[PDB]
Amino acid sequence: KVNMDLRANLKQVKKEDTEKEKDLRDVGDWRKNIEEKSGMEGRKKMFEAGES
Repeated sequence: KVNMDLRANLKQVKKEDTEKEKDLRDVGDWRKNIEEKSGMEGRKKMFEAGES
């Protein structure tokens, strides 16, 4: 099923951060990770009140 092999090959984790993420069809776990990480983690890192 090369067709798919190619599809998945490309069609995958696609995000540019900054409130712009694209979860492929796989999502499931891939997403769960990013899905969660992204956003929340973005705010944390964006915050981290405290230098060095």
